[PDB]
Amino acid sequence: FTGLSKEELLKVAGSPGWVRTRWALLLLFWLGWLGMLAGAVVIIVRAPRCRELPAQKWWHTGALYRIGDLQAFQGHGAGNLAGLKGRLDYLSSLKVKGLVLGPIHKNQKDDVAQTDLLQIDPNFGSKEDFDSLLQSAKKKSIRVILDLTPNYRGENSWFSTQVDTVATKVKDALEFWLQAGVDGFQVRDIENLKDASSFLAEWQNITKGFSEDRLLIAGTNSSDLQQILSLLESNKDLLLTSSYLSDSGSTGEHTKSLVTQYLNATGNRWCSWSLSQARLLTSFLPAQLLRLYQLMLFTLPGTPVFSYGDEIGLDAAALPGQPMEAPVMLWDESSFPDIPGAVSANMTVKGQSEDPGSLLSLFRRLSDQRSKERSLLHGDFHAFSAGPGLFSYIRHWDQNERFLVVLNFGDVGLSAGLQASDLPASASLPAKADLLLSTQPGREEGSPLELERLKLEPHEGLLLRFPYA
Amino acid sequence: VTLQRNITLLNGVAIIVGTIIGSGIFVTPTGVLKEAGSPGLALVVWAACGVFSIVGALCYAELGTTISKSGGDYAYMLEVYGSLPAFLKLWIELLIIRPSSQYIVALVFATYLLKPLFPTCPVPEEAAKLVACLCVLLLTAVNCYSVKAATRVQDAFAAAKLLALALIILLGFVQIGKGDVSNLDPNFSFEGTKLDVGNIVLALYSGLFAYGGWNYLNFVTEEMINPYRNLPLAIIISLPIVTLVYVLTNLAYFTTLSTEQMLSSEAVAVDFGNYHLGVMSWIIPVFVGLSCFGSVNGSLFTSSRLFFVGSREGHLPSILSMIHPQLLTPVPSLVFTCVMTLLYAFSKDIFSVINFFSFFNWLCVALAIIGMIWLRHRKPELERPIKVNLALPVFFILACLFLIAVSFWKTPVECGIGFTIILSGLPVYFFGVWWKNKPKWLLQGIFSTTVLCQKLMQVVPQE
Ligand SMILES: *[C@@H]1O[C@H](CO)[C@@H](O[C@@H]2O[C@H](CO)[C@@H](O)[C@H](O)[C@H]2NC(C)=O)[C@H](O)[C@H]1NC(C)=O
Ligand SMILES: *[C@@H]1O[C@H](CO)[C@@H](O[C@@H]2O[C@H](CO)[C@@H](O)[C@H](O)[C@H]2NC(C)=O)[C@H](O)[C@H]1NC(C)=O
Ligand SMILES: *[C@@H]1O[C@H](CO)[C@@H](O[C@@H]2O[C@H](CO)[C@@H](O)[C@H](O)[C@H]2NC(C)=O)[C@H](O)[C@H]1NC(C)=O
Ligand SMILES: *[C@@H]1O[C@H](CO)[C@@H](O[C@@H]2O[C@H](CO)[C@@H](O)[C@H](O)[C@H]2NC(C)=O)[C@H](O)[C@H]1NC(C)=O
Ligand SMILES: N[C@@H](Cc1ccc(O)c(O)c1)C(=O)O
Repeated sequence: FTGLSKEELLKVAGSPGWVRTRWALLLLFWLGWLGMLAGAVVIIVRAPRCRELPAQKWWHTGALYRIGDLQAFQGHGAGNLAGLKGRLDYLSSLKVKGLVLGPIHKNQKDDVAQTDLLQIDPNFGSKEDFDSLLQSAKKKSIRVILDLTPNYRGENSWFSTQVDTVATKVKDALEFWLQAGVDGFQVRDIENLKDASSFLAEWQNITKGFSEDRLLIAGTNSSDLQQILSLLESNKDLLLTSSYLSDSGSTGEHTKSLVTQYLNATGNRWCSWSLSQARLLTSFLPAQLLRLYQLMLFTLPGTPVFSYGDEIGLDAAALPGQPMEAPVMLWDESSFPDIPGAVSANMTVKGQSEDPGSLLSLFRRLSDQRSKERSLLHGDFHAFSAGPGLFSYIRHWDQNERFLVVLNFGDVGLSAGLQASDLPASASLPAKADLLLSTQPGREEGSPLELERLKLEPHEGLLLRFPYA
Repeated sequence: VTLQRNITLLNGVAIIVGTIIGSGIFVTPTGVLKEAGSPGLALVVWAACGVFSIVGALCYAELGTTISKSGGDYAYMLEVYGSLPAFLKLWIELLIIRPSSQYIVALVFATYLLKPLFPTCPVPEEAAKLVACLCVLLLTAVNCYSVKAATRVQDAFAAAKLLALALIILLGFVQIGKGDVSNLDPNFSFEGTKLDVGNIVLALYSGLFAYGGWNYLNFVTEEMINPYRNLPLAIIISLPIVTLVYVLTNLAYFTTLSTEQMLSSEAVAVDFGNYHLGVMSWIIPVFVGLSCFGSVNGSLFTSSRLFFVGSREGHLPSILSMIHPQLLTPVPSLVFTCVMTLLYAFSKDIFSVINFFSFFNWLCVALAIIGMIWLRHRKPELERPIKVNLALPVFFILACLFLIAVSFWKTPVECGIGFTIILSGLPVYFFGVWWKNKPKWLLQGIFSTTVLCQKLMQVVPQE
């Protein structure tokens, strides 16, 4: 129908000039196929292959969490080891990866003869309670780190006596506790320990000997860069928290200089960022700077360490009669029975779990962003110059979403004034970037904005995100 | 001068199993996990979805026998709804539904074949398109050569898909056999409830995606040797086994990977492969890619046949029914299909068309099932095989309607845009299907073009 019949077509399509045409077309198609294959293989070969992952351990993937006073964490009258197992959900809300419990051994005073690191103080709990806590944490994938300090209720933390016996007993305690299943250890105030470097090296060697998934934390109170670097002259896998970033912060350039000098001197290794070893953020900063530092500590190439109550801006001096070394957590308006009515609904965890304009919500968002992207996990860090009082830096791993942080430590507004031509072309910032979040309410999110006319409000931080260039 | 049966029941079972198993459970198990309830609840959802699909099968198992004509979902509604709706269906079908399907499957094949050369870094975009086009062209050439080879190719690739799924099941069971709690006891931890917008319901229109393709065998009917018993037997063999395979695969994934790990991943199959097998893990991705290969073949083996149906009625140009006299393969239809797929390759992103894919196919199925009972009422005396009652389909029909609801939830504007294509296709019908009155010049040109094409590629008409 509407075409040549079968017999006529088979009679007419046998002459030369039509079989040759079909053969030529077949040859052309089949050669074009091989040409496309060759093009595909050339495209595949001519491309950078990839960058291999650095095989991170468990403590590279998130922020730690310290607890200096177990009894005061959930209020008086309920301080016990088994009490913690009812709180991990809240901790699981913060998506932390560690839990640095306070010292729970038997130590009444500077007495040494009968101060043991192997017996749990009955005031806290029992060995079975500790085992249950560890099992529940393992089910929740929250690693537990146990503190060890011969004196935590006295004045001097090392008995002010010959350190051989305490070194031997803590060495025995390390191997005794590693059987139970602890995932690390922490020692504080090591600056008061004679011949610290040899002891730290031996302890690190012993701890790494049991497994490759164990951690050792060392804490000092000094802030001298040379002093900090001295303790690392024989150890490179130690995490040393110290008051290096404290006693300053008034000018943005000073903090930038401190961070850059520390990274240059340490040789770009894994370090831990914290404003102190056993104190909260409010003990060194005004109430208007917590958001700025909380944004700062989540985007540094390291493992942030926070003390308990630093996600709701707890203040020791805001409530009279509360010791500054152990503030009471504010779970509700009744969390402080003494002088009731002195706590508002804004300082309570339950009062901040639903308000996006609060520290806790920002804390949760930052923690979620830190433990998810590869650039914030093992990305490369590059800081470039900007205007005075500013701190701007970039994180970029290989080919993933690049992050750009801009911070205004100054008290007055100013322009951005960012400078290019000092980063590799693979890390050059684009003209327009998105805005993942801002610590100052009054701005929109998800809107790609230009970087040429960017202005910063006093004490404001920006977390722009842009894709591969 | 007409194509022969050259299909047995085993080939039909292989075709349906292969076309059901596409990317499916290999790429998107995370959805139901993070869209409704808890891990354990997800184990229920898939099963429920399977029952749904099974019910739908038991409709086409009878309707297909009712009107023994090729071109499923087109010739069946050709009778009830008249001429214009059938042509509209066929036109939008060929224009969007097929090329999207072939291109998506081919692109998935290319990506999961090229993955072992770019484990963490993303695969280059240029290479994937070229590999997909090469696969499509090679499969078109193979189908055009002889259907007999394509039958064994489809059989072998369906067997390979089943073997890969069985290996996945075996590894998932062995990683439990060593002794571990594997967090299976905690269930319904964050189940919540069905929200006002819909929480448990929200997972069904994503779970049903892997269960699609249960009517491709009805496209190439009347090419089967004694379809009367073979087609229902093929359906009954195919559906329960694939449903149980999917639910067991979901169990295997849940027993080896935590919720957080699954949420923080894109390709669950790659994680499962490199987790419990380590070196030489390339077996897991490559097989997946190989699977997609067979899938593409199946699509072609249906698509061209549908076109061969259309020109029989007159809705299509007379050339798109031509047959090579010595090789039965319908060459012009295959060339048309591959050309359409390659033209569809020129896009700007993925998933831009799949959004209304469910809307289109579900509305077509719903209209077909509605027409079934009206046809039965208007003609209650027929030689149908089971004389089954309309008890089962009616409920199914209502469920179909529910889908349109969700369809007009996410992108109603995209649906409105999609309607414009069929609205512009109405003039396509009016141009040549009905307005037979044409000037002599146009008829002469059409005849000259047709005879030129027949001279170029040796094809003789069908009788
Ligand atoms: C561990 O400390 C010692 C002190 O010299 C050194 O290695 C010791 O001796 C051999 C050689 O490595 C090891 O098999 C022992 O296990 C080490 N003794 C320990 C644990 O102190 C070296 O300084 C360090 N090397 C290791 C193994 O970490
Ligand atoms: C760290 O804390 C100690 C105690 O407050 C500071 O003072 C030292 O105290 C010990 C006694 O425990 C003395 O033996 C030292 O001589 C004191 N140090 C100095 C420099 O005199 C110590 O100064 C603190 N560290 C820093 C860097 O301030
Ligand atoms: C780390 O910074 C130091 C300190 O600037 C640099 O080492 C040399 O330091 C002296 C004194 O400042 C100067 O000669 C230069 O600043 C440095 N020498 C060079 C680089 O020519 C150095 O830039 C950085 N790298 C290290 C680890 O030395
Ligand atoms: C939570 O809300 C109460 C009620 O306003 C705050 O109490 C105010 O404290 C601010 C400084 O924080 C003072 O300027 C006001 O005089 C107080 N107003 C009243 C009516 O009490 C409470 O301080 C708020 N929380 C914080 C720390 O800002
Ligand atoms: N079911 C195919 C993909 C697919 C095939 C056919 C369909 O009709 C459909 O909607 C979707 C798969 O498992 O990957």
